[PDB]
Amino acid sequence: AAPESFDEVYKGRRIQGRPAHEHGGGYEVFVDGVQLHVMRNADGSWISVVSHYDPVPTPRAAARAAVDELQGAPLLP
Amino acid sequence: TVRKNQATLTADEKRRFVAAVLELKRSGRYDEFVRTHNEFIMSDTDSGERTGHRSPSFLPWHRRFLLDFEQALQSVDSSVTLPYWDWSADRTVRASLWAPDFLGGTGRSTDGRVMDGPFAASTGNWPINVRVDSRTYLRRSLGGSVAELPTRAEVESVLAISAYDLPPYNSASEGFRNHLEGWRGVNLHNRVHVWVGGQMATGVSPNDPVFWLHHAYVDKLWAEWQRRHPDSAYVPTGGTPDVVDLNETMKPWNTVRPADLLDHTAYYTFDALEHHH
Ligand SMILES: [Cu+2]
Ligand SMILES: [Cu+2]
Ligand SMILES: [Cu+2]
Ligand SMILES: [Cu+2]
Repeated sequence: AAPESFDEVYKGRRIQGRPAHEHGGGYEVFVDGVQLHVMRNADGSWISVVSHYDPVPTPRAAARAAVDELQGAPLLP
Repeated sequence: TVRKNQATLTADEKRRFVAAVLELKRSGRYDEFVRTHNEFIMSDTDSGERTGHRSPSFLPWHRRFLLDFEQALQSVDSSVTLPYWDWSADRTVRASLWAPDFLGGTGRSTDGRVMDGPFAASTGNWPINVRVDSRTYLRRSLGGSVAELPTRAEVESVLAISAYDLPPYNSASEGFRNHLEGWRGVNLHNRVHVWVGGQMATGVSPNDPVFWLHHAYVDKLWAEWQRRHPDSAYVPTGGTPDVVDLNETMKPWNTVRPADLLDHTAYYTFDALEHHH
């Protein structure tokens, strides 16, 4: 059961999520249309490549955490 | 071949360590360690192949990765060894670790940029090249995303766990490896990455030289655990899909097994390691 999709503007940036050198991928997140690698842990929490050691409950929470971490910076693919 | 507590290094040792790290960066060798680490942390998954993290091989993998890095350092200056950071003791931003003569301090509040020390972007000697976003400067926010580093009492609770690892051999596991890694329990290793912040909180965490000192202490805690539990040893021991068993070889080297890395003394000793008491 993948999480639902989402789409919102968070701190001025568009964050989107959708079910789908890095792992497989059951879910995709984008920050301003650049893909954010995210990964699900066994307990259902999520991390991302810009907050890898810090589980959060949902892919939207990981997208928001990434926007927080980036401080306006473009993501690199 | 002796790994020492960072807090005990002489001015001369700090200088030689910094210079060897900067030379690996200048020559291009450093960034390939950052890249290797990132590939593994982005591919290791709880339900599929996992080798560098979230799995029993987390400890021997990082032990061999640190040995590769130390040998590269020693190719520049044979007197240099990896120091370790006991974050249970040196737990504030005023620790000598974070002085301008060693790793420099925390990042300014505007953009997290480290402004002092040998790795500050303004030196021109530490470009962040292997990166997940556009920023090319070292960042830190010490104590920003989590208030406190683990304490000695918390470390001792984990060292008392007798089983090395347990099925399902991932971030859900009970046992020593996952409590040391930090996905369950009071959280040791993951929480330190979060406490440093900046690139250390990301998949490209070897961009911060403190990465090596953090993992050298995690590696010392594995050695301490072994001394506390001479009757316990690496698991699993054969036939486990997606997980590196004791006598299986490990990527990326392919020629070494967890079995070849359990005894650190074949490669280095510590300034102090208590005997089985
Ligand atoms: Cu992936
Ligand atoms: Cu790692
Ligand atoms: Cu780590
Ligand atoms: Cu005994």
